[PDB]
Amino acid sequence: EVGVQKCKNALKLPVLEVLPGGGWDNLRNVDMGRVMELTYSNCRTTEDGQYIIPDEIFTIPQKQSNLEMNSEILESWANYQSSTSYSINTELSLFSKVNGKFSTEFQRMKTLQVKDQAITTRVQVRNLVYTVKINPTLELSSGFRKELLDISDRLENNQTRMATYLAELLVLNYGTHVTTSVDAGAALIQEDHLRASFLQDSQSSRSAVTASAGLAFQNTVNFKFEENYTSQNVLTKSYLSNRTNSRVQSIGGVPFYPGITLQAWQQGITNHLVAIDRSGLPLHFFINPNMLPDLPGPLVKKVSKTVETAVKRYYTFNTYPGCTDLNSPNFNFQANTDDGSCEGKMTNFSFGGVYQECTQLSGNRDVLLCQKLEQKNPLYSPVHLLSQIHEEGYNHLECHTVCEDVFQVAKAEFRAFWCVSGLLFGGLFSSKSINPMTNAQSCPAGYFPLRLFENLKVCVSQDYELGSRFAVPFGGFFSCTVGNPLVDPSLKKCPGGFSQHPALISDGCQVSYCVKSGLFTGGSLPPARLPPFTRPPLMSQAATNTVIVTNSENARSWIKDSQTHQWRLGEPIELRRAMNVIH
Amino acid sequence: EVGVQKCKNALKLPVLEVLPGGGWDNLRNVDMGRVMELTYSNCRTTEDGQYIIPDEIFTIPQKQSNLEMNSEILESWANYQSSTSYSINTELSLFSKVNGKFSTEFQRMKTLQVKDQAITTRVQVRNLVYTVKINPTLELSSGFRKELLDISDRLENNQTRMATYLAELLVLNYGTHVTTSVDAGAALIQEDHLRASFLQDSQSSRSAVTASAGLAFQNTVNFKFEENYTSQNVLTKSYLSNRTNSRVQSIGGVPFYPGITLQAWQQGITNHLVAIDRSGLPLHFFINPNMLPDLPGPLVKKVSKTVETAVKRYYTFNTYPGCTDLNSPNFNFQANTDDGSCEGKMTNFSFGGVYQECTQLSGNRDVLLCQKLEQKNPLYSPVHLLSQIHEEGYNHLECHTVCEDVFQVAKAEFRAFWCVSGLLFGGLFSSKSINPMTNAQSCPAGYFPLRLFENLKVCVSQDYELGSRFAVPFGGFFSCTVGNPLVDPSLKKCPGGFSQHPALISDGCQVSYCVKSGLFTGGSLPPARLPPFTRPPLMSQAATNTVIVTNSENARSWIKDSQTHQWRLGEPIELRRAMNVIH
Amino acid sequence: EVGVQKCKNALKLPVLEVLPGGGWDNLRNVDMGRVMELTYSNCRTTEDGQYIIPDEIFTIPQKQSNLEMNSEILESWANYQSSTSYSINTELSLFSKVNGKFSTEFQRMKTLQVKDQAITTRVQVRNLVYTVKINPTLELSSGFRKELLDISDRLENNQTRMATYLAELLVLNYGTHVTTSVDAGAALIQEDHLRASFLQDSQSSRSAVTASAGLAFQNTVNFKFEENYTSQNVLTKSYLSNRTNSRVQSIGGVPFYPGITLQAWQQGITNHLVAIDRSGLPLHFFINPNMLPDLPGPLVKKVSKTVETAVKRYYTFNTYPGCTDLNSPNFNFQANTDDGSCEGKMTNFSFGGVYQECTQLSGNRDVLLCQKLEQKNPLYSPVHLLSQIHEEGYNHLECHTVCEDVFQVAKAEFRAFWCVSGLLFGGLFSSKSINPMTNAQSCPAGYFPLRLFENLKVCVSQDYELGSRFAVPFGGFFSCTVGNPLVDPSLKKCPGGFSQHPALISDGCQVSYCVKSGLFTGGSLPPARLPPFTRPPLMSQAATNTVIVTNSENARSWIKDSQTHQWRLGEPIELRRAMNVIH
Ligand SMILES: *[C@@H]1O[C@H](CO)[C@@H](O[C@@H]2O[C@H](CO)[C@@H](O)[C@H](O)[C@H]2NC(C)=O)[C@H](O)[C@H]1NC(C)=O
Ligand SMILES: *[C@@H]1O[C@H](CO)[C@@H](O[C@@H]2O[C@H](CO)[C@@H](O)[C@H](O)[C@H]2NC(C)=O)[C@H](O)[C@H]1NC(C)=O
Ligand SMILES: *[C@@H]1O[C@H](CO)[C@@H](O[C@@H]2O[C@H](CO)[C@@H](O)[C@H](O)[C@H]2NC(C)=O)[C@H](O)[C@H]1NC(C)=O
Ligand SMILES: *[C@@H]1O[C@H](CO)[C@@H](O[C@@H]2O[C@H](CO)[C@@H](O)[C@H](O)[C@H]2NC(C)=O)[C@H](O)[C@H]1NC(C)=O
Ligand SMILES: *[C@@H]1O[C@H](CO)[C@@H](O[C@@H]2O[C@H](CO)[C@@H](O)[C@H](O)[C@H]2NC(C)=O)[C@H](O)[C@H]1NC(C)=O
Ligand SMILES: *[C@@H]1O[C@H](CO)[C@@H](O[C@@H]2O[C@H](CO)[C@@H](O)[C@H](O)[C@H]2NC(C)=O)[C@H](O)[C@H]1NC(C)=O
Repeated sequence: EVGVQKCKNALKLPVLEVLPGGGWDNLRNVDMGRVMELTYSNCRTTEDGQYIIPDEIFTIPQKQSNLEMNSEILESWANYQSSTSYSINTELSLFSKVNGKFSTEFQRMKTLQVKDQAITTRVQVRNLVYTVKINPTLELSSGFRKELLDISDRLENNQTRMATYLAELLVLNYGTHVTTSVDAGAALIQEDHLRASFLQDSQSSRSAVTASAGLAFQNTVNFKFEENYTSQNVLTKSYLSNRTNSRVQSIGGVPFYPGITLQAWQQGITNHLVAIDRSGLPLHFFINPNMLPDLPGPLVKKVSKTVETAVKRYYTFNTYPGCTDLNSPNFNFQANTDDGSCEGKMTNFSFGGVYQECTQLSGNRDVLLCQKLEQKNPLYSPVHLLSQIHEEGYNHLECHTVCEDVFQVAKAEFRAFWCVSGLLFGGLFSSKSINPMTNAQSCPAGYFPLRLFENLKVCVSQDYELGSRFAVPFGGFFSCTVGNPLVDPSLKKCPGGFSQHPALISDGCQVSYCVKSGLFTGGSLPPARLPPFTRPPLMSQAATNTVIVTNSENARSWIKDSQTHQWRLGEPIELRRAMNVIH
Repeated sequence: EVGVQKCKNALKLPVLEVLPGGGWDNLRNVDMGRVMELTYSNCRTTEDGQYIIPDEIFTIPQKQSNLEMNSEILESWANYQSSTSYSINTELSLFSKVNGKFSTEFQRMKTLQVKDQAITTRVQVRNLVYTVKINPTLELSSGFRKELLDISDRLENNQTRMATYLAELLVLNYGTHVTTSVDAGAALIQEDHLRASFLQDSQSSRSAVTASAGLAFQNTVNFKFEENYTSQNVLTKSYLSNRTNSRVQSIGGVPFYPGITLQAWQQGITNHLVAIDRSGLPLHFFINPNMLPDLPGPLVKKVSKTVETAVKRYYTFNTYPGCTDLNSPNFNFQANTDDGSCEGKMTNFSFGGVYQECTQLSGNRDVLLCQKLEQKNPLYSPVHLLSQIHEEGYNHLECHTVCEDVFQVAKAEFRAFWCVSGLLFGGLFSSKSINPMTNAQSCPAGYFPLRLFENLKVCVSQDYELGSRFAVPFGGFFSCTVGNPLVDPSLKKCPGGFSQHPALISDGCQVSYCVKSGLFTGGSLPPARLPPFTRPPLMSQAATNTVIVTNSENARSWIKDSQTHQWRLGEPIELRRAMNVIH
Repeated sequence: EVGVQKCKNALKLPVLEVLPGGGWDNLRNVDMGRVMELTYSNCRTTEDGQYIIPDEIFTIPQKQSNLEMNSEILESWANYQSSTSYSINTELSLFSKVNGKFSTEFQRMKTLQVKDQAITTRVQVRNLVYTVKINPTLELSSGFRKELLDISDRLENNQTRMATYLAELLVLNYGTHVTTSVDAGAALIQEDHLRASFLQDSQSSRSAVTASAGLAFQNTVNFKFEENYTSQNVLTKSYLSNRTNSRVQSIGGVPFYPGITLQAWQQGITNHLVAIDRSGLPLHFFINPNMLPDLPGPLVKKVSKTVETAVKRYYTFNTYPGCTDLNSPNFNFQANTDDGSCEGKMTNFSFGGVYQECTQLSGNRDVLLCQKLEQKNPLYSPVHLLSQIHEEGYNHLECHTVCEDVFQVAKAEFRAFWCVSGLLFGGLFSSKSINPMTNAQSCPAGYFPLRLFENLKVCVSQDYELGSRFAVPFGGFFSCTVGNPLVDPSLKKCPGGFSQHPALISDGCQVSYCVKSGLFTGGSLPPARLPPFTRPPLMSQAATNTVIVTNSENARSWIKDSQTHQWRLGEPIELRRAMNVIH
């Protein structure tokens, strides 16, 4: 009787199913959450008189219908068009070469080009109908507003590392962007994968290749699967023979089956409309004093700085520099960002060994952390590489039968070294990784592991006749703070010929290691690594109540009242009586 | 008149049958339980106006329809795609090489490749319709909330080994994950199994193999079973002759029969939608102070640590290291995880014998446990391998005719040894296993059993002329704490050439034994070993009442009131009056 | 107006006919009883809107449809797949090699392979629809709860041997398992039995055998019985000639007749759904203090130990060790469990004779049991083999015409011996068996019987010229406590070349005897031996009232009130006043 169903009973019209305002992940092109609030109170319609739209939504009739007769050749996977999220992946940002490179449509296309030495062609029937946009005066959703107040409460009780944790659960549930405009329509695409040596002789008749690819697309749709085709004349005999893959997907409308008139596909697009393009803005753009009137001024500029840090950390991880030229050697298959590390010679290095010590600062009673946090050399110059503090909580139970239990914490800082007539290297495996020497979390035969950063193992053998089959050279560790001195004989990268691999993200700082195997390189493409990148804190910090919030340079002060009402602006006679009881 | 039927009478629409929130087992890809609460109070619909969804559920219209013209070749069973649970099996975890390897679809495919020396190809018509997700603000179910309170009660009455037992009945009923997003659709798959020598000559024309496999798939669906096929031209005469198996399964929609137009299959998918992909999060992720507001803070971080231990124990069991290379010798067929134990030479070892002693600490009256817990040598250096305590309860009946009965317990610790001109080895069989020398729970001819770990038998014969037909060599025992010293002449694995086998899980610690038979290896694939891995306790521990719960480092205290009301936060004037009567 | 018919009048929908919660016998794959309570109060439906389900039941839509084009060859009957109860027969148990080996489908398949030297192939169209499961919070049925209280009453009046008898009537009525999940669907199977020498020459073209077997299956279903087949080309001329049997069974849906389109069979599966797979848990798993809140704690752990003993006794009986290799001699046809007793030489033994004595302890008046309980030698070293006490009740009638009758009992312990120039052996026959020398309960010509264990006869003749046609050698008696000393010249088995046979189960202990005939071996397969394995007791034990039940180690006590109300927990001030009047 309220909301949609009140409008839907009076009008008896469908609701438009393609709406802006939701969140958007831009590494994996998926949408998530609902940032903006959508209400159906005025019973608005599209001025066709055909759909029902919310109140803060205006549509623009496009009624456009493209129809292409030539496929387009896109040879490299580095410059990637998306066909559904092209306007939002190509924004001007620092990470424009990482957007969209963890999606379903991209990971298939990179696989089919590398494993077959192939080039791809697509041809398309696109058919845009509306453009749906949001008004500039707009209200946040009920569930998204409550999660911004919780980050503000943790920042005003001096609880960092809990506000940081709640900011990374905001990226996980709402993405990195907000879509401000969509495009309702229905596409129909065919992608083929031709052998790359079929293009190189037909450099003059490249226009004859793509003319037959768009010719075969309209035989596939118009003719039923039995061969009544009109394309097999001259070069639709090697086009069929140099191709390595073919698929046809429809995105809106009715489902596609071979042999359906393009007349009949285009008459089922009504009431089956999806978003075939979209654009938007980053997520921290919508955190400003205009959208949040209840909080003070400089407090929402501190929440918006926390969310901006969590989004940029999510792009800093899931970024793999390496070599990208396919015909060159040292080709890294997991790399999504070029480095210039191609055509670079190598030089062998000898590492003496790794060792690890612990400190055991506070928790001397009832918990002994400083036995597994220590690792000594099985057999140069060591480097420190990390200063990491490990905290653990335990439980007493004082009984008196009534009892009580108290929770302490136990700190133990550890230090992990490596030496710059030497131990061999057999790979690494962690609690989120495997060793690709064995395709399993095990060192090979003869090798023995030893812990280095409290979560991963270091496959090492001291021999020179039996473990020489799995021995791969080593290039050096570095971190987010200290680069290795092996490059520039500093910078944070591998030397030439080597490739880096992530290992052991530890509280907003990952360390890396350089190898030269060729076996760590290949395999399947890695998935995206989702936030939170930190385990939850133990609530060890005490809450410090803040009552008055001020800034010095325009003489504005916000006084929180009793009862936790709200933040009102401080009149200059009440803050005069509130600072004496404070100071 | 409430719930679904109120919405279903007014709207007269079906309910969407593919919903998130339920549990999920990730070794065997099955779903179980319902972790999240789903309510039908606002009578929401999918904005098509076609289905009825719960209140805390938002759908995303995809309306996508893939159609592939080439089969894909996947040669090895080690890297396994699932086609229905691929997004959730490939999560970043320690046990990513064990997920999905106890399911129906996997165990068939490993069988058909090993027993035939075959490779598999699949081709598919996939047709995704919606994406159904859960809101981040969400309530636990009524039945799952009550089983988390019962683990908290056992932890606050100092009843360990009962809270551990109730945590393993939570994994049995709700799985190891919670699905947070599903994909409603309907697939149609054909899998074939070609002979592996048919690929190796057609290395150049591998693209001609897969083009005919996708050609035969569309003759099978479009043509009725009588041969009107258009594929038998050149190489659809050995493709039919090198194949070893073939099946066609449909997953959603109407049932498949040979000869049905793809037009007609795709028009029955409405109202018959199933989950063709899903993703989720682990089960202990959803146990936090946000979801459980009634319990104290550090108490739900102790329940969530108990459930995390029970899940990781379920992956530690059902893990079989061994050799995996098929053409190599020493191939272990039961192994699902590689070891590097391939291409390793063997060395014979002589074991003197096993013997077992008992202690009989407490139950000296009315129960004699220390006669069957003892086993002496029928005929080096012994090792201890285990220190296990065996508890049994009995019953007095004091009569006075009125009577009364009291229940005691009887402890008897046992020790089981083995010696590092020697007894022969004929296999083992237990209360959950058989001896594969006989395919039965019996020692062979000439062999006599003797107990070793209070539940299994050790087939042994002292002769050298008659029991030499069933004698297999022996490689050594080890446990979850002590590895054998026979490897590295320590580590917890077999020496080279040998294979390990589980025997006698005893209270969260299994022991293993290394053999070299070739007969223990083969057979059928083992099923998953389900929790609980411990028999129920005898309630021997006394309940210790806890009233006040505190942590030291933010000065928060929770005071349980009378009547067992609930846990309220302790004001600093009531805990001042509650600690004096306590201490 | 209540229950099903209230929901069935409002909704006008059928009820789903495949439900969990019932019992299950696992030797004979049949279902029996109803352990869990099923109520129809909320009028729930399957979210199709198609069936009506109970309240504590959730279904999972599968909508899957397999279709196989190759038969599968299963050569041996030892590893047996069931096609309807495969998930529940393959549980991890001690008796996994006995599950399902007394069913209708197994006993036919073992018969057709032994009597014809044949191998079996099956091909199948499987079509799974739903998966129906039970919630973890669940209530026992009304009739099953009342039979668990009756076992508890006999255990608390010190009436053993009546609680043991009532526990074996619980296995008879409710089976050994409870099904927790079923699979609604409809299969369609063809089984053939080919001659075993037809496989051995087609080792390379085994893939051509199974391709024609799945080809003949789809000619049988699609074509009417007149020969319009498309299979008779090359090897569908000896496949028809090497086969020894053929049947086609349907399990759900409409009945099968030759010539029906697979289109038409798959459209009758709606409203005709049966269980095509199931899984479950043992019966004593569901006897715990959670399911039975009224009884005390350690009392339901004593009922659950009694039922576990009665189930394991039912698997200990119906287990026949013997030789299993078919081409080897000494092949035992009744044996369902291997022994290693194949390829073993024999040695003749001479037994002097059997004799039997009685004691007549108590019933000296009015009943003379010690004349038929005695048997003396008709003509070494004797062994005792059994100490069994025989009790009989009689009736006085004291008259005074008014009268009264009193019932006593008469005990008479008997002892049965056999001697380790000798009596010949002609077989045995009992009150539940026959002599297979005559296929009747009679000794052969010249032989005379003599009683040994108060119920069976021992066919014996002292001659050496006339009873030499029916004389078979003898291998020795043993029991559940004492093995024979003839093996290991101890163990409880036959010597080599001999086979054991059951005789005279007497109060939870059977004795066995070893022969070497070849005529006792063959015949028909024995049926399952159902509980109770003990005649009912004579109520000779006096009832001892128990009022207070306690355990020592958590200081909990349960005080039964007056009137036989119930068992309430004892407060520490009432048991203080209840133990003084007790002790
Ligand atoms: C507010 O929080 C910050 C962040 O932890 C505190 O700063 C640290 O406090 C510890 C405790 O003495 C010091 O050892 C560190 O050196 C401090 N670090 C920095 C960068 O200042 C701060 O003390 C807290 N303030 C209050 C009043 O609790
Ligand atoms: C892949 O493409 C090449 C073209 O670069 C094909 O090679 C030509 O095939 C035609 C077919 O008759 C010949 O007449 C030409 O002589 C070939 N060479 C050149 C340089 O044009 C090749 O055949 C294609 N692959 C397949 C499998 O057909
Ligand atoms: C709480 O439970 C723990 C777990 O059993 C008890 O700890 C053990 O108690 C026994 C009894 O004296 C000792 O023999 C063990 O050495 C203890 N083990 C450990 C690791 O502490 C503990 O005593 C219980 N506390 C109370 C008050 O009952
Ligand atoms: C399995 O595949 C092999 C190909 O590796 C087939 O062998 C070829 O069969 C064709 C059939 O006429 C012959 O012309 C070739 O000479 C064979 N050899 C090669 C190297 O191509 C084999 O026939 C297939 N199996 C069956 C049963 O047909
Ligand atoms: C409770 O029942 C048991 C089981 O029969 C009784 O135990 C036997 O009692 C007879 C009668 O004196 C003795 O001859 C046996 O030696 C007893 N056997 C055992 C194993 O104890 C027991 O006496 C009964 N108790 C009462 C109070 O009636
Ligand atoms: C049972 O199978 C055997 C195959 O092992 C058949 O023997 C063959 O029959 C064909 C029929 O013409 C002959 O051409 C072959 O020479 C036979 N022998 C071999 C070794 O292949 C046998 O005929 C089958 N039984 C029946 C009754 O047909």
